[PDB]
Amino acid sequence: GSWHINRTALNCNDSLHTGFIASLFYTHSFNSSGCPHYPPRQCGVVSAKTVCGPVYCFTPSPVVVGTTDRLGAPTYTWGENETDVFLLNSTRPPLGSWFGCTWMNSSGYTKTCGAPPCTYLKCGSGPWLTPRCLIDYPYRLWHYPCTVNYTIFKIRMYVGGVEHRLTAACNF
Amino acid sequence: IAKDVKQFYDQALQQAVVDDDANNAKAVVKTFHETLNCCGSSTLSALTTSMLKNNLCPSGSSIISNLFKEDCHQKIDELFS
Amino acid sequence: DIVMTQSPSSLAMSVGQKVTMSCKSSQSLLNSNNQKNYLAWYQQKPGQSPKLLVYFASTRESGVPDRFIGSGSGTDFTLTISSVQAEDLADYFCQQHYSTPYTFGGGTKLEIRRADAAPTVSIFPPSSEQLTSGGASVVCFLNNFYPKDINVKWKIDGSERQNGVLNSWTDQDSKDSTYSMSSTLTLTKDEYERHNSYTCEATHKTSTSPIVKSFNRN
Amino acid sequence: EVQLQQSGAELVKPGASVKLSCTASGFNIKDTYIHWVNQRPEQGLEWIGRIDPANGHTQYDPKFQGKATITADTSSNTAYLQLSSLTSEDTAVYYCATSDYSYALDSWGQGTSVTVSSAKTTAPSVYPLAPVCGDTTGSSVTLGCLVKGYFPEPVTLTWNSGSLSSGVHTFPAVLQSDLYTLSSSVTVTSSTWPSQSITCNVAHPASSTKVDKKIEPR
Ligand SMILES: *[C@@H]1O[C@H](CO)[C@@H](O[C@@H]2O[C@H](CO)[C@@H](O[C@@H]3O[C@H](CO)[C@@H](O)[C@H](O)[C@@H]3O)[C@H](O)[C@H]2NC(C)=O)[C@H](O)[C@H]1NC(C)=O
Ligand SMILES: *[C@@H]1O[C@H](CO)[C@@H](O)[C@H](O)[C@H]1NC(C)=O
Ligand SMILES: *[C@@H]1O[C@H](CO)[C@@H](O)[C@H](O)[C@H]1NC(C)=O
Repeated sequence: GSWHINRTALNCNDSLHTGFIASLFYTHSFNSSGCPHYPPRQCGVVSAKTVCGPVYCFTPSPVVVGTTDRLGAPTYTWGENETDVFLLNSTRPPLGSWFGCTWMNSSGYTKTCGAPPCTYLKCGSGPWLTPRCLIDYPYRLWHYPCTVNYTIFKIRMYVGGVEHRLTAACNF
Repeated sequence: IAKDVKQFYDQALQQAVVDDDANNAKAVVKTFHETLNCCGSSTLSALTTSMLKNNLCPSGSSIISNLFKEDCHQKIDELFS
Repeated sequence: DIVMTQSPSSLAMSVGQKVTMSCKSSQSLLNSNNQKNYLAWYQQKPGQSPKLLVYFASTRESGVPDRFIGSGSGTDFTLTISSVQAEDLADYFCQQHYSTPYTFGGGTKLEIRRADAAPTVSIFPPSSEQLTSGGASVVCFLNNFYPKDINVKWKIDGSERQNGVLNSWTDQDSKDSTYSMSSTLTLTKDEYERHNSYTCEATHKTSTSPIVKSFNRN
Repeated sequence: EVQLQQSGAELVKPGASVKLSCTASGFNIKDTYIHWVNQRPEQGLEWIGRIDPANGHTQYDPKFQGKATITADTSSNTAYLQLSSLTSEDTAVYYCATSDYSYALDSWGQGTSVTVSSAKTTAPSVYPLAPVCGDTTGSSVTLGCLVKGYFPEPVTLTWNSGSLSSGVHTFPAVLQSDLYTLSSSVTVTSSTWPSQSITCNVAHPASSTKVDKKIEPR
């Protein structure tokens, strides 16, 4: 296995019926609450209890990150309560690990992570290659519902002698 | 007749949703799931978390991979297609 | 299908020269929307997998040295090397990545010109293992010569022998740009010991007199 | 480029089928188009087909429809080319390549040699070749290794477990009566061959043959 997850999500609150559970089996009942984005903040530490769903972080390619110090999930074992978070403390891949992460909190909205601005390796922070394009990942429509009509295509990039293959959606 | 079976499925689901799972009868819901290869419905999708939390929802690979299940109401409607 | 024609087929340039090879497609590969020519060049070194050099007719692939230039447009394209090195010896293909099916070119085999060299000839009698096995193979190696055009003759007791000869040429060397040739004359033990004085003669462009290598029973 | 690993060379009986593999490393095949291209002996590259592993949509060449079948497994990050009812015209090297939106084959594989023949798998015969007795030495000694009578390709020939690299000329195999014959030459200095032993290592994995023959004078 690689870039996969067992169970380090959940922790969602129902709150209002805004369709936040739309992407759980999203074959139907998918839609955007209101579309007519802003730059993200620095990458530090995460809080597990409020985050709902997998947190997708963007190096050259999409990668899932499990809770720091590792978590469990099998049943029938004596113990009490789950509260373990993950880390995203990262600088840009050439000098560090990845650009920035993106997730959806407990009420149904999206929270983005990012790095301080200074071609994509120089000043890029989030999954957004350009304002009109973004890196396609299985839960893109969930974190960015306004980008449903974006057209997808396959590209390739370099980040220090390693070729990364990507699917990207753009406005046209 | 299609809407009659839809209401029947909604009622059987309401029997399944009395709690997180059907208590001591969650295996019945799991039997329905494995027969339909589904896990929950769009109506009560906020409730479709507990079957995964107690592993009642059928998972062929609960060690890794990232995805979503399939709607049971959708599979029921496809059964009459 | 788009019919790609490369010119020329064979090409021999000395080290450091600027070499050009043209590729012409039966259909213009220009897409009027993006104003880009959908043509790629591939380098296949002897006994290796093809490597993408320049795609989109002009866009050079990351990692390829800047001495490779892909120019041209519409229906006519040209791959050029400003200064060819000894390692640029390969077969160069052009492929249209415009419409299905994606057709490749015929191929331009690029040779390298060096100073004319004489073949180093070494004769090898049948091994003892083969002599005990039943056959007898007289081997003749002609190493490090140029050009590739060479002639080999086998002589038994002063009479020419042609049937029963296997030949194998190496591809041009990536270091000294020379050629090598192996000639194996296979016979039976009876006819091998029935005669004496086996000679391997080499006719080449460098020497008007053939280079001979002979051996006798002992 | 990106790492792609193909299956070993396959000998298929005329009329049978064979499934070749192409495993990706370091990335996900869902982000690239996987192309298959065949190259026949002394022939140009010919595009077989392509597949999109994200949706399973395939696209073949009019000449390969019905015989070639491309599939892709995303859980194992692998592509598969199935060839049904092969003939002598299908004997070729099959390469798997990756492409982006431009359909330009940027990264290739090592290639899989598929030989379609009815000849039986035959173990090779490795004979050492030492110079002829009475030969005037001159600080340059040439040794030979003759691997005769085997089928099918390939064979791996090294000198001293590959530690003897320079001065080696390994000649390509030639087909006789459904049996391959190969020769190799190693030209060192006449001062180190009798002192330091030189051995010819031949590997034929089709018949699980591993022969290490030490050259000896006389
Ligand atoms: C999950 O996401 C939702 C929506 O993104 C969060 O709701 C919003 O939370 C912020 C907290 O900074 C609220 O801003 C606050 O506004 C008041 C009034 O202007 C101000 O006095 C505070 O200092 C703060 O800036 C924002 O109003 C609120 N949106 C609403 C209520 O519609 C939520 O907090 C996130 N976390 C959860 C649910 O745990
Ligand atoms: C990384 O973690 C340290 C705590 O050891 C914290 O002070 C720092 O702010 C973190 N990095 C960033 C970019 O916030
Ligand atoms: C795409 O760009 C056009 C620019 O004219 C804009 O009007 C449109 O809203 C954009 N669509 C999306 C989904 O961003």
